[PDB]
Amino acid sequence: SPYGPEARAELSSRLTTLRNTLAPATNDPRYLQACGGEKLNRFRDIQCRRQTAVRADLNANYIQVGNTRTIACQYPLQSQLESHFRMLAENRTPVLAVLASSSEIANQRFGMPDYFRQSGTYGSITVESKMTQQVGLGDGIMADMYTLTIREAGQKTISVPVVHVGNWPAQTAVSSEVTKALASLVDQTAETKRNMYESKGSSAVADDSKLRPVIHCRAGVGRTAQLIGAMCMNDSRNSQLSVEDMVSQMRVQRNGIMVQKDEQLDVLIKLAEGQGRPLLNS
Ligand SMILES: */C=C\S(=O)(=O)Oc1ccccc1
Repeated sequence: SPYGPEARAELSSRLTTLRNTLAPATNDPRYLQACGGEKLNRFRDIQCRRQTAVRADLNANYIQVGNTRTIACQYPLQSQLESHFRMLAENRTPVLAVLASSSEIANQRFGMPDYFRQSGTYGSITVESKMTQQVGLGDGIMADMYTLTIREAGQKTISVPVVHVGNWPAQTAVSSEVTKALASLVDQTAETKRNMYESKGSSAVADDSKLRPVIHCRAGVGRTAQLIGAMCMNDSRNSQLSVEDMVSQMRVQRNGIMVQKDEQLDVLIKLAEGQGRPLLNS
């Protein structure tokens, strides 16, 4: 059985060993380190792959599942904000998927600045949050969208489409139905903006590491990984890409925690099933 419990068990199995072998060790060469002082990882057990690191001072990586390339990162710390904004800008960010909950954000204890819903200045950078549309995704899950405008002297103004999912509690998985609706919208959005830079004759088209959708929850590995996997199978070029690959790739590109929970794997496993996509690798 392709999706038989034995099958699923072998997957989780391989995936477990991988999560284990990828666990960051003190001063792990495979991961980006905190520069003499300032905390770099929101969670000091959920680190960033140095190989793929986007910025020397951000827990964020360049991930490529098959032909699908994006950027997964943690929720920026107060300090990271400026460099965060800098990245999204340079990346010519086509879409910014934020899967962390409004509950998590409002929670000052959590150190998650409402960096994208409100307008503010973070140094030489001034941000304008423009709330655009709201779209239900099912099960009562909502997609709140804003247009982030990053302005900076000498730098090019760059508005970034933002897709926020408020009611997606952390450490959980949403209806494969929902999970699916979202991927589409996230892709939809990224498509519209991307096409705009293409039309404007932009140059971030030639550069591969650019025009990358950015996704992140809090630690950028659970809810985030789910979306990515979702967005992956949603790319009509990843034919034959296994679930095994999706998870084993994201984890080598960011950290072994990718696809944190099980109910998260399950969804991907379910989305993959309906597509007749292989779970394990032969
Ligand atoms: C992006 C990860 S998450 O979905 O926010 O889940 C968490 C993982 C570790 C610690 C807190 C939250």
